[PDB]
Amino acid sequence: PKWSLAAAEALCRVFVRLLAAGTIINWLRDRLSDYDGVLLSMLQSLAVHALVLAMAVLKAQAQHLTDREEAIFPRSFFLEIIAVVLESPIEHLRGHFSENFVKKYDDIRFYTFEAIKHFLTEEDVRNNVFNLLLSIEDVPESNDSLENFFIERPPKKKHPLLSLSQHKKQAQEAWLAFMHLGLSKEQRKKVLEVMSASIAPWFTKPEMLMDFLTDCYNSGGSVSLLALSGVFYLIQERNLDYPEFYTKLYSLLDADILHSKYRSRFFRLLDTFLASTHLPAVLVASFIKRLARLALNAPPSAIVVIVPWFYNLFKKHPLTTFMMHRVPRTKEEREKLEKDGLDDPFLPNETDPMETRAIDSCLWEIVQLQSHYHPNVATICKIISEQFTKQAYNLEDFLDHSYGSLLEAEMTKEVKKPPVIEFMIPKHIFTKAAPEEEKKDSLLVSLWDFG
Amino acid sequence: HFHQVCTPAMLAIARYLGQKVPAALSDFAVGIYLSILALQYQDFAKRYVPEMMNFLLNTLCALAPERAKSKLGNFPVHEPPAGIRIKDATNTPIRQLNCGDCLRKDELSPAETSSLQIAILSTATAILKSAADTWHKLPAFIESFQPALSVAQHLLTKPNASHLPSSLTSKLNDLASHLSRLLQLSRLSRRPLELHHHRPLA
Amino acid sequence: LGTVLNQALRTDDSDLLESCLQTLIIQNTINRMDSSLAGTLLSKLAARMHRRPGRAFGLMRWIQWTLVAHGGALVTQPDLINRLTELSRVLEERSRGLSSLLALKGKLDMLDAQLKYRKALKMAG
Amino acid sequence: SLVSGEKTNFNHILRLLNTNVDGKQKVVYALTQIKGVGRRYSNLVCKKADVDLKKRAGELTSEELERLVTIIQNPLAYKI
Amino acid sequence: SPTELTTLMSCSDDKTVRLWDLPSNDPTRLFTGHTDYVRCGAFMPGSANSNLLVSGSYDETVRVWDARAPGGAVMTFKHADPIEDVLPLPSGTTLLAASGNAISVLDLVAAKPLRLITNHQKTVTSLSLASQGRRVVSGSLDGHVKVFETTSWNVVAGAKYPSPILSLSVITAGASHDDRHLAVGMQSGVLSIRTRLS
Repeated sequence: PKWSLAAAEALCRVFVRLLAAGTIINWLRDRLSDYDGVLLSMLQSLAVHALVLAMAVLKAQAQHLTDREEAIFPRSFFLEIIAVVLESPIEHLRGHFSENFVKKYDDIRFYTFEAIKHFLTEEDVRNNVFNLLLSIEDVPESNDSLENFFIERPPKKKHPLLSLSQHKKQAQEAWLAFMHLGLSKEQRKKVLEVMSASIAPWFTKPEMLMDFLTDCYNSGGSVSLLALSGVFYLIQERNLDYPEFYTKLYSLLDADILHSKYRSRFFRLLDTFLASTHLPAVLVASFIKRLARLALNAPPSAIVVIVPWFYNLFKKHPLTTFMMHRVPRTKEEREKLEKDGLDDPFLPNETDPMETRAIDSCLWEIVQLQSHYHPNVATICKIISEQFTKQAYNLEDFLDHSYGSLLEAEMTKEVKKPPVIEFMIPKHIFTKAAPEEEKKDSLLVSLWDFG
Repeated sequence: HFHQVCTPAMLAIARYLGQKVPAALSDFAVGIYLSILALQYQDFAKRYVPEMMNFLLNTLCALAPERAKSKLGNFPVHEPPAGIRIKDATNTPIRQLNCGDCLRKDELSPAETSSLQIAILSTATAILKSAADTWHKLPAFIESFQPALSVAQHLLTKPNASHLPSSLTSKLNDLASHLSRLLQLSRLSRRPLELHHHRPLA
Repeated sequence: LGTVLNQALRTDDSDLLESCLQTLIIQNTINRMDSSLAGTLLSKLAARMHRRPGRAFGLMRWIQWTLVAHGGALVTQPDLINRLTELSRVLEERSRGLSSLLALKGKLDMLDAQLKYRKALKMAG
Repeated sequence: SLVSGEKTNFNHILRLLNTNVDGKQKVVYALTQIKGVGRRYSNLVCKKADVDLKKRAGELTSEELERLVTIIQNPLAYKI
Repeated sequence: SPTELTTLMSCSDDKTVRLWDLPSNDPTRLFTGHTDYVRCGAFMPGSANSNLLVSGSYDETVRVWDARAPGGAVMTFKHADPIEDVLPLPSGTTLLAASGNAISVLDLVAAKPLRLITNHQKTVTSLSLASQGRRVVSGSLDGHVKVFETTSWNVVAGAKYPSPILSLSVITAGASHDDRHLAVGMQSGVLSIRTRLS
């Protein structure tokens, strides 16, 4: 059917020529309505070029199917094109549509959004529309940032194609129609990931996102960890509030947060949540003591994130530095402390950080994490031990570390500077007893039967 | 301190030991093997392996006579998906692990699963014994081994001791008394931190 | 829009209240609204309906769904029936003038019928 | 209980072309610290880059800091 | 100090409030008792209240001291929130402690709290007295100023600013103290002065 594609590129040239030039006229106006189904069937074949034909015929129909100077182009035919594009199981068709037109032009963006709203008002197809709605990452900044139109840059000076609030309005309306139909689990866990950079800046008013975010943030689990960036963006931009924000953060950082994948985004948010100036010493000490007792069971790619952040907090708030250097001021306290040992007055599993007694506690957890098996973790747990010389540690050098990075760290060095081995190797590596050598057995062998 | 070959093996044990929610009993066995291997790495260089700690407490709660209800450590408690937990079989005695338990068997008999699970619990009690004896230093002893005592006392309960033999009860009560003695030792030996006692420059 | 409406009616905002009033959504909003701010919503809707007559459809829709959703929530209040009293006053004023306005509607419907008849003649001629 | 401290970390040592030490003093007294740069020269540099004499060093964004490090390389490209 | 010209007070970040005199190089009196950051404080105006000091801390405590006996606080009021602002009333009897999402009027004559007034969503930052000592204008992180009466403490009027505001004062003209203009300093870095001329 390559010759039918050749006939299509010929007939499209004939159509744009007769339109750009121009009982007798009714067949001339029958032509395009007969060619519409031809291109609709050609969009299910290569339809990659048929889309270029289908987006040139719209340019011709805008330019000269009217007596007015204003180019009015058919939203209904564009809606049928959208309804076949978002339904066809080809990936490269929608890919060509997204890269070549929607990320490039603005008329296609606005009318695509309102066509999507109609098409969604009237599950694989749901995934297709969601993958198209995630595609427009960039948001225009101002009215003079639009500045490239496909057909008829309007001379109206107040046109809805020239006001940025109406582009944002139809983007918000398309997204509200999709979220009214209702989204699946991985769709929601993609939305809450890419919300505060790509979804919420499309809204004229994000106040329905406020209720969605506070529902999925008060729910619990990892979805609150995802929703925290959206809640921060909506406290930031248009100051809707969360009621008890810091006790919610204190209940949020818990047993299994440090093992998740989104902890880099979480710690990049916590670095702004705990850089505020209106934080009491009790609160900023509680957020250190819980993240130390949680660092006791953390990955070595998490302690390297935690401890320089501790260093910046200890530089900012010196009243919490009594969790490193506490002197018993009275000799009666010295006698009591040597008679019976000191119980840790920190109260774990306490609700509010201002009433956890993290003040009067110490960082025994960090001074024990100094004897970590990894050398880099063992030497970064010494920044609390040594001296406070550097004025601040940036966290972008310490974030996004994982086991892949920690295990390529032993790869990207030299092949071998000539290492050492262990002299006097015992011959009973696996023998269960070896009673004539007096050297006690491997506990591997004492607890494993090899036979 | 740092080696080019030795501690990357420790990191391989680490990546398999901290991650990997277990999906069968083969993963449990390989995790117990890498836990004792990492103990032998950290003998007479008394360092700390947090992933060994949380993995061992994960196995000790995930063999699950009743359930991990609430307040069992700050370690990530996970789900036994396919009924990977002990049943009421108190007449299969303890045994020592072999290496064939690094093979998956979906067609395994329950009388073959029960001895394996009791074996994994007994050897994990031994690993907690060795880890406590080699880590009775290191002043977050109490904050690291209060979950060990709490999960051991949780396995010494009435809805949990029916499914266990008397030998596992004896091992876990040895764990309880040993950890109580060590915890009283660390409470009486805990002193407050004075890290920054610096010599002023001349 | 429930928490936004809660914020606006609890701190006596105007911008949040108007941006949530200008917009299914209404039913979810009043169902997730707090119970204690329902009388505050009734008074702040009666005020806008008095001050501006052109917004009567949406505001009567809001008042209608509020009285549906939080009916006994206003009875458990009951020393605050004066908000319903001001609401009755505003709706009585809105429904003032109906018989004379119906007479004038008929007097204009005759003219519109004759104008449409002469347009229907003039299109065919 | 959440006010943005996005500006309150400014009294730290900044790094520049040659000197690794350039703290907060002002905007024209910080330019004197670089070797070869003068007290009458530093006022000509600031009037081109639309930076105000009232501000300090450290009160500048990551874009506005480097604009003074290009114009310190080539004094001929910007007219003099 | 509103009466003496050389006496001043200081609430520092650690635990201390303390009285200085301008000729001396030493603090004349020291007051401890707070357990967190103390960040708002004022003298007590009045003919009888010559030397009393109020300061609230971030430990959810308002303490008022006699300056004659430098022991503990004379009176202490424990709140639920980190206390952001404090102002006494010009009669010297009552006192407004602004803590979290609520202000609180307290008596100092008989050591009893009167009334907790919550009308802000975010935390209230700064209180100010107004027209003739008759109306208190409060400003919060919600972007809201709200002016209350002093007899019944109802929300009499209010206004909304485009940023979360941090400082607020209505300031007076001169003789008889008619309020000239209200200035709000916001988190965005803007001082908005709104002027009324009569």
